[PDB]
This record gives sequence, C-alpha cells and structure tokens, in this order.
Amino acid sequence: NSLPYGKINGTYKGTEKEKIKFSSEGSFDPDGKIVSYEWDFGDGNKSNEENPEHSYDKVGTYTVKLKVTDDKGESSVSTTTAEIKD
Ligand SMILES: [Ca+2]
Repeated sequence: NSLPYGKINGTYKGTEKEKIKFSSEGSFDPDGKIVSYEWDFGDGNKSNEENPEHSYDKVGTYTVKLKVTDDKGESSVSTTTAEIKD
C-alpha cells in the first residue's frame, strides 16, 4: 500500500473570531482513495470535515495538523501554522 498524501494548504492567517476556511484540496491517494480527514487546530479543537471552517478565540500562532487515512486504513500527517493577530 502507498500511503496517502495530505495537502494542508498552509500557512493560514486571520484575526480573533475570524472563521478561517481550512482546505485539504490536493490531497490524494495514488492507489486508492482518502476516506477520512482529521484536523487538529492546535487550540485543543478537532474536526473530521474535509474542509472545516474554524475560528480562534485568542491571538496566537497555532500548530494545525491534518491526518488523512486511505481505504486500507493507513494514514499520513502534515502540519502548518495559523497566525491569529488582533
Ligand atoms: Ca493507499
């Protein structure tokens, strides 16, 4: 099995309470399909949406992780940052 490629499309920028549109566009699996997307927004929150919208209550730089899992149950993880300013 080839592991899937997740594409997390960072880096991200926004202000406090701004709904940041996260995108996994360009993720693929060479020899099957991606069946799940798991996001960790770095503030303790997660999502299983393919392209979640998420806002951050407070200024900061958050580590964002995207785990993609293919039809064989194997996964790969990629990371970026979201920089949230005043
Ligand atoms: Ca695969």
